[PDB]
Amino acid sequence: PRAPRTYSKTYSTPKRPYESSRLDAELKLAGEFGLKNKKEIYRISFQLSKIRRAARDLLTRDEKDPKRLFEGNALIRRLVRVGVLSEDKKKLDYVLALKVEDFLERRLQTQVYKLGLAKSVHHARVLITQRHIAVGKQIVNIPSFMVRLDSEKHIDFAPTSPFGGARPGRVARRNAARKAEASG
Amino acid sequence: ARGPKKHLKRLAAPHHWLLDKLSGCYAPRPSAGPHKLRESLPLIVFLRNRLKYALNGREVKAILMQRHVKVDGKVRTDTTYPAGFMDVITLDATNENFRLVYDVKGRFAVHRITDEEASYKLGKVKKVQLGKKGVPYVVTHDGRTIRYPDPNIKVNDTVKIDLASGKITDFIKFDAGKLVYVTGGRNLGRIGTIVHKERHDGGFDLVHIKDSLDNTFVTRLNNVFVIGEQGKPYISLPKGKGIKLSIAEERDRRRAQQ
Amino acid sequence: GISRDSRHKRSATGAKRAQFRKKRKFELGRQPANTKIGAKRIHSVRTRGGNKKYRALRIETGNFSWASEGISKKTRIAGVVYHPSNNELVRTNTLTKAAIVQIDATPFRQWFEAHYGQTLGKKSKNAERKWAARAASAKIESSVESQFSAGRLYACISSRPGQSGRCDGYILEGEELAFYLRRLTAK
RNA sequence: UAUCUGGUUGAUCCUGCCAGUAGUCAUAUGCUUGUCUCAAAGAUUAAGCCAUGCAUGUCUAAGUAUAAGCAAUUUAUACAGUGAAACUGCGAAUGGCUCAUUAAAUCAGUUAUCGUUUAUUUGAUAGUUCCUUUACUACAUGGUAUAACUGUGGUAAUUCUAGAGCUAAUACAUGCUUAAAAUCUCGACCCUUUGGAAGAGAUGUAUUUAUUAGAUAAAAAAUCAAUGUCUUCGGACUCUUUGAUGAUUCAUAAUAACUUUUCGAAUCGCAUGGCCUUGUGCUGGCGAUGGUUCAUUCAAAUUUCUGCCCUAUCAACUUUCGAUGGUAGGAUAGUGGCCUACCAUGGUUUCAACGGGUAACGGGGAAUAAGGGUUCGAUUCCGGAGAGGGAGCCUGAGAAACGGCUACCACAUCCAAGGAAGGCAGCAGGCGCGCAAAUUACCCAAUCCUAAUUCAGGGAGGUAGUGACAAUAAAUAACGAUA
RNA sequence: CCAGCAGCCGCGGUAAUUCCAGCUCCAAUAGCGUAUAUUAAAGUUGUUGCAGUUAAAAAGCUCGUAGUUGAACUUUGGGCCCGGUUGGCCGGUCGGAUUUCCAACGGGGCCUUUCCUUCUGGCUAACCUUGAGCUUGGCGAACCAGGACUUUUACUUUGAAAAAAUUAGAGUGUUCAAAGCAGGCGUAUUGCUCGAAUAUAUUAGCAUGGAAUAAUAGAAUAGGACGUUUGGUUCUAUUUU
RNA sequence: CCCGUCGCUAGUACCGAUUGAAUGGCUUAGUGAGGCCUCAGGAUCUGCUUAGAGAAGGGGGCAACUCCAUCUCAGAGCGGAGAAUUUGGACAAACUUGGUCAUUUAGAGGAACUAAAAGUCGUAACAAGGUUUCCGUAGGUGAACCUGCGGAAGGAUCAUU
RNA sequence: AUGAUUA
RNA sequence: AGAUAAGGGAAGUCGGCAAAAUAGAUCCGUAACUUCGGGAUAAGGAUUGGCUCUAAGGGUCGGGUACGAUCAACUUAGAA
Repeated sequence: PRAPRTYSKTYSTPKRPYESSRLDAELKLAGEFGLKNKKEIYRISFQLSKIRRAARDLLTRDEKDPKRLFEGNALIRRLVRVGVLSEDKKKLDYVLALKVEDFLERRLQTQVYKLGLAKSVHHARVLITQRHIAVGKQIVNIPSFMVRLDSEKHIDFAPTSPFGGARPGRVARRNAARKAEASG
Repeated sequence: ARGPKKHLKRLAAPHHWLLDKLSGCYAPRPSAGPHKLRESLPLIVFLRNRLKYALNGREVKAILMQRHVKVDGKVRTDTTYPAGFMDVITLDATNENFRLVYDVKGRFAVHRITDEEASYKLGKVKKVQLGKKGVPYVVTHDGRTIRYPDPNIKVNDTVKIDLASGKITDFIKFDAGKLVYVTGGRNLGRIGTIVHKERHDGGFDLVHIKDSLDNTFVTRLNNVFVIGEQGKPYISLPKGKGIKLSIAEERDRRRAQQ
Repeated sequence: GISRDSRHKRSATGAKRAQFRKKRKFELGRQPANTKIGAKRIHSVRTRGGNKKYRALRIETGNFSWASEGISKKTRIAGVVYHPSNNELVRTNTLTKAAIVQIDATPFRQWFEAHYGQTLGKKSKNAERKWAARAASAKIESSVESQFSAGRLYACISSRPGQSGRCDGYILEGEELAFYLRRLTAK
């Protein structure tokens, strides 16, 4: 009776499991971009495959086919709006060409490291999950964000933690109370 | 199933009411009335999901039972009455008059109008016959049954009515070159100025119909609704007036106001 | 109960359908009436949608039309003498449609006398004018005149008494009259 | 993201299979298990059996109330506030559960009802019902219970029931109340004869039968059976009326009768208002209920065309005792072998009929992939079927109903052994079956439905509990200085 | 050569890289293995798209029904114009848009022996109709109601139609995501407002433009088409008298 | 390297006397409940029409006599509703008996197949395998197999103008 | 004529 | 020499010896096996009277260069 909730996965395992080239390359990517899970990498590859299917099954069709025009323009606009694609490569073949590294570099964690609030992507991960960051005027604690470059303009620290003020800290106050009792 | 149905689940209620697939596993079944089940907008979904004048079906039932509301000049205090096509509704509070017409996107619109523009409506004749005692009569698209009309009035014509009685103010004949409105199918909401038609004696008379950008199409003569002559509509029409521009112009449109 | 559907019959190819459903109420039937003469009994029956159905039995009198004259009088019924469907209905004297029966002939005779003033078998100004104007039409044919001599007239039942509670019909004339007298006389 | 790999040989190329690999709204199980969000869940074997407890009752201003029920009218002497029970009226045929039956059957798209029923809604719609119709009869309105209740009670037990005394109706059974004209019949009478007629009966709706009309591509002449309008009786003759359909014996109208006679308000709540011939006189509003017919709407039932898995170690099937058609009739709500009487011998088939199997309800859809496709689909939505197997039937607009009766069969319960009461494939819960599957909880707050009705009821539904069935996100650690 | 491992090959008979423990290391990660069914793999079902000399697979050979397949041919050609799409000098706007244009592309029409249905009507249409260059009168579909012959399909185009949910997909910060169909903007005291698209949908049924491809009947012991004709037979039928 | 009989162990299926056995479906025949429909039935209640008397009451000839109501009881019809029971019919559950169709299953024994680290008897095949192999058909023999008739090369010959 | 198992 | 026997049913006896049961006709239905001819009346079941009717089945004489009259058998089927 309850109308069933749609659900659909967002990743796909490797066809062939143990190939050292694939494994060492994606381990390189995970250990450089600060990941825990081949799942995240597969997820990004799955998104890339989806967007390429749109590109493929659109470029099969002739120009000025209004379906091709509409769907490709919407794909270009949202992809440029998120910034993984450039602002001058709108010919749909770069969309065919795009890379998993581009998707990961558009994520929040490495973005935090580019803005320089981390000194390491792992520091960015703990800063995100401990919420000492907010991309707008609202806190977020998820790495996979895919910022839209307007986000870059609107970055700041967490209002409810130091480096953007308004409170000194939990363990800071703990140590201060400890030393206040100790000096007495 | 062993007798008439009384219930209606969601996802068997039609699409164009735009009822949400969450919020309880049941939908409002239109009780019988002067319009069908599907080409009808019940007053519960009207007040609760077009205007937001109420929040809960109890509140909508409260309004309908305390008689702030009235359709076709009558209170009609049933929660699931079919407010169908072309119909008039009058609210003393706020002194509004909603008209029920279609939009080109395939939805029941909300047409704000005045009290005198409410006091007349339009109705397509659905059929003509001879009643008892030799009284010719006709019957419209809104269950209205009218006696002693003009002999000029034949099938597919349209009549404009007083709403204090069921009598006629005037009529409009069917012929080539008249302004219309579509009600039923993929063409729901178009407005398209008859260019010709075709007979096929034995069933399914078809009509060629085009809107003012020259753009033509064809529809069944029982799905169309003639609203008058070219240029002037006999009523006020909602935003867009039945044009069905492309998907890309409307994307660019929204991107222009943002 | 007696069903009226085709899920119990065979298909047209020759296949016993399987038993799929139970019998319904919108496929039923009911027993025949076997309607008779004398001491009028009319049971009524509730049907699909209310809509009563007066199941005739034992019906003594009925209505009968004379179509060349357009008139219609109440009359007794002697008995049935021919039925195309079944001689059993003839023998056992059961009234149904299409049934060739004999009637009293007295209201038609006396109406003829009152209307035309012309004798069968064997004064005022207004009635004389009426009969003088209505003349040249009392010349119907030999078989109906002979039957009025006998006082027992052949009628065809055209009602459905088990469906209506009325054995109604019309007098035979001319062509079908000759046809039915031929069918009767075959020996 | 259109991918391959290991294994027959001393070694080589091949065919060819095995095994590996990846996935599954594909189940079971193991080992482990910290979090947010969303959420399947006794289908597979047994449509096997069920304790206990719930799951459908319902009123306004407005059908019936002396509750010997409760507040107080003080606007009310009959009550007129509220109000259980009971009669009445609706609904209980929707919902919910399961998938056993069923392979042109259900079902999906697509047609028809010019072949039918249809409560409820929605729009219109009963001047004609006193039948020697003048005393035949209340129409500011007529008759009868009967429940609830009072008390007498009877069985071990039952939603068991009797005897006696009241009384109610929108319950039953009856029943009149408003014009004017218009045609037919008779038909006194004058009698006229060109012929005029007083006076009298009918006509609403519904059923049943028969008849007539229900139409109409184009223009002039000769007449009559009798002039027909008005007459110069030279003849001017026009004037005239019938709708829809692709198409009807359609809608509809009128003659002639049938009917044991249908319907044509003896119902109810508020506010009480005006004319004066100054009265319980006459009129008058906003509503509710019900009612004959038609249209509409929610339906329902039949129905056109196309499409279903494996089998020929199933090649002929159907027709005794309906199979194919025709005629007639019965029955039907209606067409129709649906059923009967008689008659003709047909109808289907290798273009796979018919018979068997099915771990077969069908479909929308689900898994898996470049394309083509293969497999699954009990399972949230649509349509079917069923209530332990079968059969039958009442009430109703609508049931072949099982949370309705009647019987038979196998189960099973209470017995003070005479008898009584049942079908969880509804919600929980229990036994068994197994590889395989949740709490004998809270609420009508939402979503809808029902009733007399805003108010009540609803294990429909929502909530929480069990829950690693599947999905989404994601802790377990980071950042300095010293060797 | 025991216990045992191992899907497959194989390991183990006193020097085990495979067994059972310790350490190290790798895979996936709040998951990971196993059993059973199914899909890809599988061009190991082959319509796309297998093999038949010898690997399994040409019937002993011929006739032959259903089925499947079936030679070639019948209108081509040219001209004349018209207007739509694509760009294109001049940019005559400071990457939008214009004229005559060199070019292409399909569309509409006329003629070349090319009727590619016409009778009643009203529009008489484009009106030979012309009043001085804004005038009175050309051949009915270009508007329609009816009659009429309308030889058939398969195919294909377009449309109507395929209940939602589902699938693909527009827009949307569920804080991301699965989701869901919401939201957004003010002078934030009166309030205002865009959404909730679109596509797919097998066969079958309906209309529809086409006429290649495949059949399909027409006129040959002429019961053959146009016939203003001319008769005869026949019935139907409005206007009048 | 390899074939078959015979012998031992284990499994799988087949034939098989037993008019085998159980389970389920379809079903002729016979009996046939129960409702429903039709022929009657008539307890029971109830309305009307008179119907005379045991005798009060009053009104009038006030003297016999008359008028109607009354507690009472037959008697007669005129009707309304009306259950138990009942005839006949169609629907048709269930039982008995047979038949038939499928699904499992017992069985003396008979004859196969497969798996088994080292069983017995030979040596049929692979070299010209020591009689070239194989194909069909027929007979024979412990077993492979042998032999006759035709056929093939997959032969041990592509070859005698 | 035949040369047992395993490597 | 002929008959009948409750309940049981071959327990009698060398052994169903004797006796019973079945029996005509019409319709339905029919196995293994087979020399394909049979088995076969296989097995097994149903119906049958009287009376009043209904249906079909015929012979001969008749037509200007479809049908009528008349005469007589039992055969079969069906219904009250």
